[PDB]
Parts: sequence; structure tokens; C-alpha cells
Amino acid sequence: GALTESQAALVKSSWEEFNANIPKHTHRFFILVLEIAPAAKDLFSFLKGTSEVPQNNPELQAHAGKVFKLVYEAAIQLEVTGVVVTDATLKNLGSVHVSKGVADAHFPVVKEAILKTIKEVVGAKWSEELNSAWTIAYDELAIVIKKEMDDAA
Ligand code: HEM
Ligand SMILES: c1ccc2cnccc2c1
Repeated sequence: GALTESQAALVKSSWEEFNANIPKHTHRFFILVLEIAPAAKDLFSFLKGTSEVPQNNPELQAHAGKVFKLVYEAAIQLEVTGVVVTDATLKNLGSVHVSKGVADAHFPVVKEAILKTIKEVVGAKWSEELNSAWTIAYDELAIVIKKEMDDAA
């Protein structure tokens, strides 16, 4: 795909529907992360120590909202420029993920939760095109992050 204007339109659309209920969708997103990889709980500063995932926690909501925002912006960048660019922000993001003990093998985990989160957010308007645009947007932005990471350690 490498994002055609229509895949990019489709990603932009599901992102607003994402963004129309942050508390819900972001709580659902974390539930999904833990179901895939239980042990991932521990790397989150606002998850460990708890039973279940808080529903009205401000840091959780801002951090998961921002994750999704980054992937949607990569998707527009891929369409428009043809590449994902490495700017300050993403290099900062590399150092911070090395800090928190993130590895390359973790990235799949957060991809599948994002895929599944979007499937439930769009409900009947889910297509394979949507699934492939988001796959692509995620995989290109994680290649860039994976790079800054190995440059911070
Ligand atoms: C392209 C995929 C990813 C994106 C866009 C992303 C983005 C972010 C952002 C925006 C933050 C917080 C920004 C800030 O407040 O400075 C962050 C922190 C964090 N990320 Fe990610 N990340 C990605 C992959 C992952 C993966 C694979 C994991 C592993 C579970 C992960 C775990 C973490 C942790 C543990 C923190 C902070 C820890 C804490 O709150 O205790 N990230 N990431
Ligand atoms: C909150 C903060 C950081 C994250 C990074 N990757 C996946 C999920 C996240 C949620």
C-alpha cells in the first residue's frame, strides 16, 4: 500500500472516531495490551500495583491518545512524503523506550492491540484496507523508533 490517498483518508477517519471517546478507547487499548502479553503490565508506571486498568486516569489517557496520534501522523507523512522522518521527538522517544526497558520484540505486542482497538472502534466500517493502512503506518514508525533506540544504547 505505502499509503495511497484513500488509505490515508481511511486512517484519518478511524482516528477521529478513536478520538471521539478517549477514556473508553484508551482503557480498551490497555486491556488489549495485557491480554496479549500479561507481563507487559510491569513496564507501565500507572498499571503495575493495580488489579485492573484504571478507567479515568489522566496519564493513561494522554499517553495512549498520543501513541495513536503518532501513528496517524506517520500515516499522513507516508502518503505525502513517501517516508517517515526522524525528528527530535522520535529520537527522544528512542532514548525514553531504552530507559523503560523496551525491546524490539515488544513492538508486535502494541501493534496487535492498536489493530484490535481500531477494529472495535470502527465496528461495521472495518475493512482489510483499513487494517493494512494502520499496519503500514505502525511498522514504518516502529522502524524509526527501533533505530533511535539502538542509538541511545
Ligand atoms: C510505534 C509504536 C510506539 C509509539 C508511537 C510509542 C509512543 C510512546 C510515547 C508517546 C510515550 C510517552 C511520551 C512521553 O510521555 O514522553 C511512550 C512511553 C512508553 N512506551 Fe511507548 N511507543 C511505541 C512502542 C512501545 C512499545 C512496543 C512498548 C512496550 C510495552 C512501549 C512502552 C512504553 C513505556 C513502558 C513507556 C513509559 C513507561 C511508563 O509510563 O511507566 N512503547 N511510548
Ligand atoms: C501509554 C504510554 C506509552 C505506550 C507506548 N506503547 C504502547 C502503549 C502505550 C501506552
